[PDB]
Amino acid sequence: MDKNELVQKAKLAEQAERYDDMAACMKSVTEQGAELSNEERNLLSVAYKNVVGARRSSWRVVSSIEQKTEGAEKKQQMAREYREKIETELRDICNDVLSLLEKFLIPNASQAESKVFYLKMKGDYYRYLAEVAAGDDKKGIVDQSQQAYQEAFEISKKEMQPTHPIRLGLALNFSVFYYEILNSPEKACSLAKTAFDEAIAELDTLSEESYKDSTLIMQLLRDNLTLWTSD
Amino acid sequence: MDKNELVQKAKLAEQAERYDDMAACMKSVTEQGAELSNEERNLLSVAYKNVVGARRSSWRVVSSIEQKTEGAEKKQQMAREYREKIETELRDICNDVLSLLEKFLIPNASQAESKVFYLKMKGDYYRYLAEVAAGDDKKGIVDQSQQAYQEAFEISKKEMQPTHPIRLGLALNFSVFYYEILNSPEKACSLAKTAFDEAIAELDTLSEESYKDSTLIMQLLRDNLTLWTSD
Amino acid sequence: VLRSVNSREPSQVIFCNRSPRVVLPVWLNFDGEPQPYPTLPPGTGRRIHSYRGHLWLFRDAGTHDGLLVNQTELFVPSLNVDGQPIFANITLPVYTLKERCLQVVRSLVKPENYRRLDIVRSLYEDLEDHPNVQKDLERLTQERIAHQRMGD
Amino acid sequence: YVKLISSDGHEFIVKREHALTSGTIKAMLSGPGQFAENETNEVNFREIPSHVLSKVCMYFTYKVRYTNSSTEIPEFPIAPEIALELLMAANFLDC
Amino acid sequence: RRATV
Amino acid sequence: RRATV
Amino acid sequence: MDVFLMIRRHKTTIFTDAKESSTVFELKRIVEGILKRPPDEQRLYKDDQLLDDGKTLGECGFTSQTARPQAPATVGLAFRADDTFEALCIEPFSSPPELPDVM
Ligand SMILES: C=CC(C)(C)OC[C@H]1O[C@H](O[C@@H]2C3=C([C@H](C)CNC(=O)CCCCCCCCCCCC(=O)N[C@H](C(=O)N4C[C@H](O)C[C@H]4C(=O)NCc4ccc(-c5scnc5C)cc4)C(C)(C)C)C[C@H](O)[C@]3(C)/C=C3/[C@@H](COC)CC[C@H]3[C@@H](C)[C@H]2O)[C@H](O)[C@@H](O)[C@@H]1O
Repeated sequence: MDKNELVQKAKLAEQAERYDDMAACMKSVTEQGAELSNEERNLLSVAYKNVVGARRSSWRVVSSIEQKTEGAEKKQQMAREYREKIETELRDICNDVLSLLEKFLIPNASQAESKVFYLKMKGDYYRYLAEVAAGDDKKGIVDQSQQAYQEAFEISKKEMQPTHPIRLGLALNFSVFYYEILNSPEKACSLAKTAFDEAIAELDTLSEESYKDSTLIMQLLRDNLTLWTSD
Repeated sequence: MDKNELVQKAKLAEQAERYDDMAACMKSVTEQGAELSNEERNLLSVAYKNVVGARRSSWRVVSSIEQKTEGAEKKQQMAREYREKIETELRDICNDVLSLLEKFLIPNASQAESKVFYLKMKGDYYRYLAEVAAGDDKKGIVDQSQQAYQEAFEISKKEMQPTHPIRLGLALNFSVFYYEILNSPEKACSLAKTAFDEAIAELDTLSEESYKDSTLIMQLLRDNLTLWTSD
Repeated sequence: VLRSVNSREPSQVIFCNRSPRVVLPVWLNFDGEPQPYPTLPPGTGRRIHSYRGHLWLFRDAGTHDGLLVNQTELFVPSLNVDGQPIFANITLPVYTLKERCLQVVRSLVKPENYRRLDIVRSLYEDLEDHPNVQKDLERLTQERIAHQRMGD
Repeated sequence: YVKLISSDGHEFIVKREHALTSGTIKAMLSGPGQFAENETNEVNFREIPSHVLSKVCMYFTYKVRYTNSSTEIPEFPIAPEIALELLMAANFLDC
Repeated sequence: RRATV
Repeated sequence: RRATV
Repeated sequence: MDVFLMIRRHKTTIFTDAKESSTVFELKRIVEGILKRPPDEQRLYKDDQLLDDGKTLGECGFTSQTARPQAPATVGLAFRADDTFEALCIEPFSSPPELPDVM
């Protein structure tokens, strides 16, 4: 099937709320071994975001049920059987996405905006493994997550002004990573405030086109800082 | 798998909004051929109502996109192919439930309440098939929907109080069938008004346990009457 | 007593600088804290995206002097009637004879040298105790409390 | 009108409505004994020289003209050389 | 839209 | 809960 | 349009406004109202130029742009002493002190 067809069928899958089909359509484009443009890049992200997001949501619910069946042996057993299956889907999805990233996207990516996007997504999909993982296995996955965020971060610091949605969205997810995974609430609060301070400083130079996503993230930065100070 | 283990898995799937897993568990309970309890019947209904409701919602959105893409041949064709896929999934879900109703639930229903519940449900699933049916097959599907609602209605009038939640819910869904499928607004309004007026006249007899469910269904009957009388 | 609401209702505004000042627009956040937005030069206009029920105030970028906006000291957007942009006419207040003589000296003499001047010593404190947003927010807080108590 | 007399003997004839911009001039022109038919509407400033008092009289006209005005309010020009004397005079005059 | 249950 | 994008 | 004026004679200075369309004769009536000298006993000047009673303040070059509230235009005044006009005499205002080094 044509790139044009698969990209249009991804939007049909989006509108139909069939995110599994949408991800399959965008994967079929990605296996062409060509770069994705700004539109195509964002479609691939929006697809796999909701596909993994459903499994993340279902995992959190079932994990909470396993604690709410504390001492009900057979029911907690059934909850663990249910959990580790949803983890397997989440894990397989992350393994598939990191495969798509490292096989096709990350070598062929030209622009710094595209590189930092894919290196954030590498960081994120290693972080969703660090969410579910246990044992020593989590340590190397956390190092991979931190490495990909740091590699993105040092490029974004040079090739992208503060007010860019991807520089803010990287800073957001990386400060969240410091809280959720690294047990580094001071470093989280350092990074999140620094991105907030830096984004305000040049806010008049930001376009009407790029405005909306950045100020969504600047709301979220402040609300995360309000949480991490209340804790 | 034991019946109780399957029912507990269906309850865990409900709390996780995994209605496809809930439907697979409650199907496996129903195919054991024992009469369902009121709780098990309600779990089966919630499972398949959400599974079919999701496909119907996707189908309406994609059908509206197919219509709005008139003159864009490639986009219209992609929307059509995706609509026909959703119609196949919807047909498979409806035929699965109809097979459960006809083989295991309606024949084994000992109580009038369970019979009216399953016949109403049979009418609902044929109505959902009639919504997506084309050509000569549509007439046979419409006749099956009407037959199941009429049989439910004759039993409900003899054996159930006007204020009973299942009798009210039958009048609600059968009035929607007259409106949306038979294009018979006078019959829809006459049925909905009769059921509302009969239930108002006896509302003071209603138990505290049924009060919330019957008054919610009476509210929906009134809201439908308001909509169809303005049209 | 002075802060923005999380309304989620957009509003199109145009800031019009009707002064020969480098104006510093300031938004009060959801916790009431003044966030300084980068400046508007002398006589300039600029189109702005904001929201209904968000609270703006204005400053000079130099000595931190107060400015009016549509005669008021504070600005809160409406909705855009027929899609038309709201005029926010930033203007100079009539500073008092005392205060304008303090402002002129603040611009021309470095603070450490104020206490050399042959004046009554209260004018040292009046020179030093500058325009500050905190003073005006805590003033306007008391004024809102007063005008509410007068309406209760 | 009122006559404002500087320390160097310059006489400034200003509208009474403008001179009443100063709280001090208002008090000096409303003092106990000032309902006698022989009232000189004259204020003598022993310490305010003509170059300062002239600028204060311009400020009274400016203040009255731009109070409650529709219009853009122009800057009131103060030369650095008089700024300290004008500040002392404004503080004394309550204006 | 109209209600069913 | 905290926001990610 | 309004014009803001300093009418000056010896050590006397009157602050007043007038219309740009008002005549030099009407301005002499304002001076008569204050200094109690009739218009035929008055000469008005712009710099060294004697003003004509039939001219408007605008035609004399007093306009709302040149004669502002914060920077009023100067009008010289000389009175008739007996059969002759006194010379135009305007005492300078005091000079400001030296600017302090901190300024
Ligand atoms: C399917 C794919 C397709 C369609 C192709 O594309 C997908 C998407 O791609 C793009 O987005 C991408 C993206 C996502 C985004 C997030 C989706 N978008 C949203 O859903 C919309 C917002 C929803 C939140 C509502 C929020 C409701 C609350 C409102 C509060 C309002 C509020 O109060 N705000 C205040 C505010 O704004 N103020 C305050 C005052 O009122 C003023 C105002 C002021 O300052 N205004 C500006 C201003 C500036 C200067 C001035 C001054 S002052 C003097 N001079 C000046 C000039 C004055 C004002 C504030 C901030 C201070 C608290 C998600 C995707 O996962 C994707 C692909 C992935 C990634 C992710 C990828 O990591 C790998 C990284 C990030 C991301 C990027 C790539 C996105 O770029 C399109 O841009 C999207 O449009 C498109 O949908």
